[PDB]
Amino acid sequence: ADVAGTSNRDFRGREQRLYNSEQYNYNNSLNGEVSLWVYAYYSDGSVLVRNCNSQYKVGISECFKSLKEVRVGQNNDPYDEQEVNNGVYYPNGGEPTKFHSNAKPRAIQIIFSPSVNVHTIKMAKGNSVSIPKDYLQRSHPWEATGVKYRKIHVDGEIVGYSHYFELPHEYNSISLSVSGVHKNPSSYNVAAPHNIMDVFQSCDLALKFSNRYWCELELINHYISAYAYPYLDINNHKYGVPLNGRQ
Amino acid sequence: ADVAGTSNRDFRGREQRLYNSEQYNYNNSLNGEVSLWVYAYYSDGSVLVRNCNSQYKVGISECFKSLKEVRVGQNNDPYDEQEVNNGVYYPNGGEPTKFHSNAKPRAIQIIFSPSVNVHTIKMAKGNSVSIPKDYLQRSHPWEATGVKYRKIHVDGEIVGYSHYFELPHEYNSISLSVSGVHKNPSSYNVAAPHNIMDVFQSCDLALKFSNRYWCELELINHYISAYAYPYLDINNHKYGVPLNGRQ
Amino acid sequence: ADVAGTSNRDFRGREQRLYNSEQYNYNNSLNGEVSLWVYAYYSDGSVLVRNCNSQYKVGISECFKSLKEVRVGQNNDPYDEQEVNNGVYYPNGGEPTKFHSNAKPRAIQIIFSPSVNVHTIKMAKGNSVSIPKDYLQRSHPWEATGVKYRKIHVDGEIVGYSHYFELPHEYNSISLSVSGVHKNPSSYNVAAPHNIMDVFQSCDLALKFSNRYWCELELINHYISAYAYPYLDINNHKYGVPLNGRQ
Ligand SMILES: Nc1nc2c(ncn2[C@@H]2O[C@H](COP(=O)(O)OP(=O)(O)OP(=O)(O)O)[C@@H](O)[C@H]2O)c(=O)[nH]1
Ligand SMILES: Nc1nc2c(ncn2[C@@H]2O[C@H](COP(=O)(O)OP(=O)(O)OP(=O)(O)O)[C@@H](O)[C@H]2O)c(=O)[nH]1
Ligand SMILES: Nc1nc2c(ncn2[C@@H]2O[C@H](COP(=O)(O)OP(=O)(O)OP(=O)(O)O)[C@@H](O)[C@H]2O)c(=O)[nH]1
Ligand SMILES: Nc1ncnc2c1ncn2[C@@H]1O[C@H](COP(=O)(O)OP(=O)(O)OP(=O)(O)O)[C@@H](O)[C@H]1O
Ligand SMILES: Nc1ncnc2c1ncn2[C@@H]1O[C@H](COP(=O)(O)OP(=O)(O)OP(=O)(O)O)[C@@H](O)[C@H]1O
Ligand SMILES: Nc1ncnc2c1ncn2[C@@H]1O[C@H](COP(=O)(O)OP(=O)(O)OP(=O)(O)O)[C@@H](O)[C@H]1O
Ligand SMILES: [Cl-]
Ligand SMILES: [Cl-]
Ligand SMILES: [Cl-]
Ligand SMILES: [Mg+2]
Ligand SMILES: [Mg+2]
Ligand SMILES: [Mg+2]
Repeated sequence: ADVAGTSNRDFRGREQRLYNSEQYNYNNSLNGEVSLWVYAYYSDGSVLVRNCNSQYKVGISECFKSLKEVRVGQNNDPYDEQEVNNGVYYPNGGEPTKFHSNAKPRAIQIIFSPSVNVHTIKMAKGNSVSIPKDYLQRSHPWEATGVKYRKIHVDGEIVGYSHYFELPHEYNSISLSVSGVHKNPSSYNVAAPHNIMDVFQSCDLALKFSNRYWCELELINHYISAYAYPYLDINNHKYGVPLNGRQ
Repeated sequence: ADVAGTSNRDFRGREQRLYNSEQYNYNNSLNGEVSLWVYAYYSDGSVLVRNCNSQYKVGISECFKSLKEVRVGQNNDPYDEQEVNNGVYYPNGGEPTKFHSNAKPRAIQIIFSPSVNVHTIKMAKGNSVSIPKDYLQRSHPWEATGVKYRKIHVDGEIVGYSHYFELPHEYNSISLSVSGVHKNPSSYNVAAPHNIMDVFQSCDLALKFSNRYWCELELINHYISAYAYPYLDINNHKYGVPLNGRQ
Repeated sequence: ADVAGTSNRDFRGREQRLYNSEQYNYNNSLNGEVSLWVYAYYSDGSVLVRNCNSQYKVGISECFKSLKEVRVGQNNDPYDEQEVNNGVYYPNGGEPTKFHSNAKPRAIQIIFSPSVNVHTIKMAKGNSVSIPKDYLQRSHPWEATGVKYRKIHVDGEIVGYSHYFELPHEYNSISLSVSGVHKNPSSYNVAAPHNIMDVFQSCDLALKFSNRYWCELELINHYISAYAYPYLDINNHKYGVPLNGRQ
């Protein structure tokens, strides 16, 4: 046989490139996943991830309470933190023993898989009682924020999209929902009657994951890298596996 | 300039009326929210609110367990109350230390924002094992109860709609789901293919809120009134902010 | 009057047969329920049931954590079991005091009501971090497994459909979502614009139930049999109430 890496008959090499190209492009097909991660960063260095993976479209909806840090199997002062909630839903509305709950997220990162169409991304960053803009009567139920999403580039390939905002001020008390639609460069509407009920089933079939990792390093090692997820750390370092046309 | 409140050139006055009219009418546009509140009233005077705010349509789905009172950070006798559940799912099916759990709701109030079309309201008030009418084989999955919803009037304006039923008997052990569709006087179907996928995204983007307030007074002060929500208290007093054509 | 059970004028008998036939056939109408049960079997003999009942379509979505056994009001070693989760999300990723968590399900049974169309059944049996097939880039978000569903026959009538798989190996660490569509032998698309928004409302109105029964016998007695649900026990015994054309 020919010698490896010297001719057009390195079929092992051509198969390896095809395998990676097929995965990248299958992800972008109508049969592929679109994936959303919401990372909540806490002052103790830990990071809650909410992940959802689904066909056609994907979303995550959180309230002020559900984004707060919960240390499973450790002391979370649940009564005091319920009083924090009362005091955050309405000024001077509770009696916690603290000015600022360290369970409040300090930052949110939203990451989409590269199979999303950024023009469809919608976000409702609301107040602590789950109103998009102060009062329901004046509230558009979402903002289209795709123009703020940064590309996560690795080796010249877009491995994901990131929107990141900090919550450093005492009044950064939020509720959060995010939604994005899978790429569809075709004119075949996936939610038109020929396929509409499969989009309803995709709502049933969406797989959700949640975990609080002890720090960004551990998140990077045992979640992002282990499962070929895109990521952007606090030092602006990009993570991901470039696939298209690549060995 | 002209003197305030004497002529047609009080632009400050005309702007104030426009601002309120715009909020009222924006809420009723296809871009606006439709909002649902389910209030569960407990014998100790406290009130659980489940709220959801979303575009196009909105809903809440609860089971018998999820409506029971949970005092966050206090003793809830979780083992005994699990035995209550077993004894409520099937007669003589458990061994709690009590005949009637005081965590069982005594009443439900359903309130919709004025942007709902009452003809679309649907409710599945089921039994304790989440069957609409005793057995699945005979169950229509909802009842259309819009004709029972009372208008919450303030200053002549409908600020919301209310359906209220008490659960005073020992056999009032329910599961509950409610759904309502936003007003659409146009013939443009918001869930037809031109816009269907935005309705799927509205399912992702719906913002949810839940809290147990210690009494109706506190609910009225720090939730209803603070955020311009409609309400109807036990004394048939109406709460809300009239907006259309108003300063 | 005629004597009972001797002539065509036993209207009591004809009414009884009609009543049962009407229930069976109403369940199969577009107005009827389609119901899904996911049973998680634990090594201590207890069984978690997740049930959802809804019109048009129905689904359940679980992750690795949410399928684990939780003994309400008893000791569940929450910190140790969080370390199990970390160690199951990534090999050698945690420090629990145990090799195998007895909270891990040993088997899953999926049961649909007889009103499902098995050709629409979809399942995403994913890994412990909620990926269908190891990596998102290669993942079809579901498998169509209807050909594996066994009919639950009683007295010659299909009272339900069952898919059962064991999780006996240490690497059987799963996430699970299931979806099925109600029968529609007509060509009237229930999710076409004439009725699409009612399918969105059915997403709001779906009633959910969850309980952990102490053993299969108790499940059979106080859940399956009490509410005329189909079931298949470990000894291949079928449970259900045949209805069509029957007294
Ligand atoms: N493209 C390129 N890569 C370089 C160069 N010098 C060092 N490298 C490294 O080599 C890597 C790319 O090697 P290859 O993937 O085999 O080259 P390629 O440009 O992708 O060409 P093909 O894959 O054969 O189509 C890059 O990631 C660089 O880190 C250079 O001059 N050009
Ligand atoms: N309409 C009306 N309001 C009265 C009358 N007497 C006292 N009021 C009070 O005045 C309030 C209404 O005042 P306005 O809003 O300025 O009057 P309006 O009828 O709404 O007329 P415009 O707002 O200027 O279109 C009501 O809420 C009443 O409580 C009365 O005779 N007619
Ligand atoms: N069909 C049938 N059932 C039998 C026979 N022998 C005993 N059985 C029992 O009788 C039951 C059926 O009785 P029926 O329901 O009154 O008879 P059927 O065949 O359903 O006829 P109809 O209901 O009158 O239309 C079955 O469940 C059997 O357990 C037999 O020879 N034929
Ligand atoms: N030294 C080099 N000279 C020429 N081309 C390179 C070199 N290094 C990488 N490339 C090519 O440039 C393209 C982008 O690679 P590059 O490493 O710049 O992406 P990147 O990971 O986004 O870089 P960075 O993260 O440093 O901004 C790839 O196709 C790669 O093959
Ligand atoms: N004394 C009054 N004389 C004439 N019109 C009034 C008077 N008070 C209010 N109105 C007008 O009547 C309309 C309805 O006001 P009203 O206060 O009756 O509503 P409401 O809050 O539902 O009343 P209630 O709660 O007492 O039944 C409004 O347009 C208001 O301007
Ligand atoms: N001994 C019998 N002779 C003739 N027909 C019977 C007899 N027993 C039942 N049948 C009829 O056969 C049909 C199927 O009944 P059968 O009891 O076999 O269903 P099944 O419950 O699935 O049986 P099994 O669970 O034992 O496999 C029914 O219509 C019933 O009336
Ligand atoms: Cl495709
Ligand atoms: Cl509009
Ligand atoms: Cl029908
Ligand atoms: Mg290359
Ligand atoms: Mg006025
Ligand atoms: Mg018979």
